[PDB]
Amino acid sequence: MREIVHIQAGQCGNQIGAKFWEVISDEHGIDPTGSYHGDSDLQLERINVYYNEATGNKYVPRAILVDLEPGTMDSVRSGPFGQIFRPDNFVFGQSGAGNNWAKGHYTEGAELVDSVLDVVRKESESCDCLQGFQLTHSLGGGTGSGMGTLLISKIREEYPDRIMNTFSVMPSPKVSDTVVEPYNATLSVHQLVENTDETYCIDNEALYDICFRTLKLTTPTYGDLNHLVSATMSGVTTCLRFPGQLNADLRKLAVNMVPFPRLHFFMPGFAPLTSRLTVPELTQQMFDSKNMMAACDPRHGRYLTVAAIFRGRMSMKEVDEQMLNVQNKNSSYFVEWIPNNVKTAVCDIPPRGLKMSATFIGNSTAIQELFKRISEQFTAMFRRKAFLHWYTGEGMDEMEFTEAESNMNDLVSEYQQYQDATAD
Amino acid sequence: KREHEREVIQKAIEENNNFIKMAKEKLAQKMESNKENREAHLAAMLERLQEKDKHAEEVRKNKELKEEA
Amino acid sequence: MRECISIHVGQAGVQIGNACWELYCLEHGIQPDGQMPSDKTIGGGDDSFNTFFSETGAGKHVPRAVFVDLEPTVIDEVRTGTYRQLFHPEQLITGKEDAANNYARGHYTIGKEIIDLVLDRIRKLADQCTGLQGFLVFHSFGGGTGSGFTSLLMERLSVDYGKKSKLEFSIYPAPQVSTAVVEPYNSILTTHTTLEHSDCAFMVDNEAIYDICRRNLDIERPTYTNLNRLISQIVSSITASLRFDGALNVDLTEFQTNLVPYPRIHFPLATYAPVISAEKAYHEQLSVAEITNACFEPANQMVKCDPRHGKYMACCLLYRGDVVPKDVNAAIATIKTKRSIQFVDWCPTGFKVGINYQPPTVVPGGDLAKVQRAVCMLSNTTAIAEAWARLDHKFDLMYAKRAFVHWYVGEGMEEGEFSEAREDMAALEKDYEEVGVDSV
Ligand SMILES: COc1cc2cc(c1Cl)N(C)C(=O)C[C@@H](OC(=O)[C@H](C)N(C)C(=O)CCSSC)[C@@]1(C)O[C@@H]1[C@H](C)[C@@H]1C[C@@](O)(NC(=O)O1)[C@H](OC)/C=C/C=C(\C)C2
Ligand SMILES: Nc1nc2c(ncn2[C@@H]2O[C@H](COP(=O)(O)OP(=O)(O)OP(=O)(O)O)[C@@H](O)[C@H]2O)c(=O)[nH]1
Ligand SMILES: Nc1nc2c(ncn2[C@@H]2O[C@H](COP(=O)(O)OP(=O)(O)OP(=O)(O)O)[C@@H](O)[C@H]2O)c(=O)[nH]1
Ligand SMILES: [Ca+2]
Ligand SMILES: [Mg+2]
Ligand SMILES: [Mg+2]
Repeated sequence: MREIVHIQAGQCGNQIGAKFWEVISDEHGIDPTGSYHGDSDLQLERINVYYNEATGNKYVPRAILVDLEPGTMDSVRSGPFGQIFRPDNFVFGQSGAGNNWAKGHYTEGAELVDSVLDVVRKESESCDCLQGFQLTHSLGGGTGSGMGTLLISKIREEYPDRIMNTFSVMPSPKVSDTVVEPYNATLSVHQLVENTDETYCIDNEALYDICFRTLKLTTPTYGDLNHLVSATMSGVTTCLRFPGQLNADLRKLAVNMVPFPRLHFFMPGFAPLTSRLTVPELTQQMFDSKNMMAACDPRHGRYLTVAAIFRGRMSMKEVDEQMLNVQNKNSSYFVEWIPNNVKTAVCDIPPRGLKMSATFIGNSTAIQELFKRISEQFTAMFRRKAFLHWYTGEGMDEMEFTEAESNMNDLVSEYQQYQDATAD
Repeated sequence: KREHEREVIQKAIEENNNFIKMAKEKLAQKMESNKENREAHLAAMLERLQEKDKHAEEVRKNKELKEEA
Repeated sequence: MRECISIHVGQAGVQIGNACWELYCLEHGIQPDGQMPSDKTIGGGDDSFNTFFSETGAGKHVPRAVFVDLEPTVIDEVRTGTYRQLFHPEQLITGKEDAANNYARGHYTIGKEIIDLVLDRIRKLADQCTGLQGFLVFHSFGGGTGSGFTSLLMERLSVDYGKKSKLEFSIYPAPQVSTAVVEPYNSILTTHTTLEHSDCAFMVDNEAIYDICRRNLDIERPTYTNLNRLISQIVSSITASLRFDGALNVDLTEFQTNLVPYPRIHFPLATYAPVISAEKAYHEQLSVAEITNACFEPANQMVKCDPRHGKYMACCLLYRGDVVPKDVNAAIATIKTKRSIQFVDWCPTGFKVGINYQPPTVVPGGDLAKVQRAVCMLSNTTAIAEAWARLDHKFDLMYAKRAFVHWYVGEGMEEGEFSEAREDMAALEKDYEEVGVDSV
């Protein structure tokens, strides 16, 4: 009844977006043709959150695929579940963005944005009660970073009373050698802090470090990183997709997770992280720095709010005891002026391949470590005005780079403020 | 005594009615203040979004001005 | 005559309504299709159970109740559930978008869109009444609908029904089963707004019910189902004087006279016994003396607080089942001797007593043992103010930093409403101190 509209923009956005749909389709018992062959009615209880129902009991993802490059469309379309998507929901240009945020936001993407919006409107018009939108994209590119933030602003114009959620992929020199990624990222964050209600920070730096150090993969591929992302995205949307009490919709999540409107950048976490458990162990790991999908140490800041999601058949008594154990033993890392800020949900349905897992969503002031890293890479190039001509060539001004830098620095300060805050 | 008896019951009526009245007024005032505040919050949000559109037009205008030169 | 309309608001209100009405039906011998073989007067009557049940010509006994929630999933389960036949569809009212644990959305944004419809349906029930006594409102403090819509409804009911009696059953939040960080906000806001529109309010601390289920019923991790089945027994004990009648029966309104010394001091503490499992109750006769003693053990209270550290303004005992006045008087005499029950100096110390001969009932599959005799104590103690103090403390910690306040402002509310509500609460805590002070 409460429908979410999915949007995936750019190469990264579509890649992780596709994997996301593959994973939950399996969980809900949907096949690539859109037919249901499942074993539990819990799968279809809240299927209308992500799936439209068509003739012949076919389930179609309420998904919109976007890119200024037509290559992405074919790859998805000829993918495993490529035939599940709605053909008319494919929207694409030809010229590409070429890692230029200005092209995606003001020039090339601005030409294409209207045709995307038309598809959004058609999906939303058919919603019994649209709760909001979720976007998958990267902040390092130009389409996902530039056109994605544009789409957000335009969608917010027509649905200002709906929740805007984003799965933003952060750039890292360890995965990508494109040097202007700190420019594109900072310019994107400048938009996200103003026009999104809740942003999951997917850090490629953290995805790489996990694959290399923990999973012990010498040369991690984009497919190795996305395996983590899909497992995370499946976890943080568990409460939305299955019958439950806690954070069952996007707005209730936002109310529990966002104490101040700007501070809505979450640090997701997952457990177990494994490639070729007890409830206490699950709980330990999900709060471990080695299990965070953002390159931040939570012990270098304080938790404003936390949403924990346990999946699988287990003892809820044990979960309740352990979650209390963590908060008491690590009370210094939870702000005291927000009582009972850690909420816990338990879903009986485990993800594919696992007996039981744990998904963590934290609003930590330690997220500033992530923004500080980008700011350091950004300023190193901006102080010398490097590669700026490609952006100003599209009509941008230098002052817009200044403002984005400043606003991002402000966000950091604000996280530090509430980190240093006390009750007395 | 009879006059006092009348004065008591009509005082009870008067107080019950004044309660109903003030409750009705308090509520209508609250629902009106809330309506104006929420609309103003939304109006300001769009006002900021519409200045982003204006800014975007200046960017595309500035590009066109840089091109031929 | 003396009809009583029940209004169940939000998830907690509705699901507790399910428990209560299921229990009422079993107590009166009413089937899920509304039929009642023992009732020989078809189409109507003026028996005691008719205060809670109306009657159709077809012999159907219909709850004088309305169910309201701003989203449909919780009430849909009533519509398709075991007792779907029991209610007329127009008694079950639903929206599409809930209040998202926000008082503002419940009272204003979303609530305003359905309030008129609800009042119309309530009016339809009122028109069936020959002598309407008042309303019983079931709701949570923490939910957006339970807090916001309830306050809106209570305000509106005072307008449309003047000073007709309005009683509350309010679910006070507990972290073990809470679903929102801002429940302290929703709690203080709804308590402030409803205070002058409510005549009497029975608070149910979920943590108290949670503990009782864990300790006395050996339930490892209680569910809402566990909590609700215990709450319904307490609600049943309180309404039993309205639904049944006997020589020794004392109407709830008489207790209310003793329980409310000032309009704002209208929050009675409830204590119920015996809460005991079937395993433990086997070959265990719980006497009138034993269950009455249990009423003064704080572990059995509906609200976590310490009456030993406060003063009493009233003490009511609502017995049901195999209980005679002789045993009761003996048990009280023992208690007055053994326990130090300290009253304020401006109230008499005598306990008011009521007895319904109909014994307690239990629902199948429940954990409560079916006992021959039960009791519910309704006391007015200054100790109840502890529950305000805990909530008010949590409110202050967040509001000092204005945490989450933007969610309320964005829906049209002002910070003035927060400070105004908190001040009323501060005045209320102070009122409870003042009544406890000895006279000059
Ligand atoms: C030593 O100087 C350099 C020279 C060149 C690239 C770089 C450096 Cl440092 N690198 C590593 C950068 O990250 C800057 C730019 O990156 C890329 O365009 C990506 C990474 N790419 C596909 C290649 O570099 C090809 C391999 S050359 S190895 C040195 C980039 C993104 O910053 C520019 C702007 C923002 C882009 C360039 C372009 O892609 N399109 C556009 O409009 O803006 C444009 O038109 C399609 C193409 C750009 C290609 C060049 C300018 C080559
Ligand atoms: N984790 C993950 N990151 C990816 C993937 N594909 C691309 N990225 C990252 O995304 C960032 C931006 O690149 P893209 O998303 O491909 O750029 P785009 O959104 O398609 O925009 P344009 O290429 O300019 O049209 C880079 O830093 C990549 O590291 C992916 O499959 N998984
Ligand atoms: N005792 C008891 N408490 C409940 C029950 N359901 C919810 N609660 C409590 O109610 C509070 C949340 O309010 P809800 O009733 O769930 O929310 P609501 O009234 O539907 O309002 P919305 O925000 O619009 O959903 C929490 O503190 C819960 O612990 C129940 O069935 N029994
Ligand atoms: Ca009859
Ligand atoms: Mg691309
Ligand atoms: Mg609800």
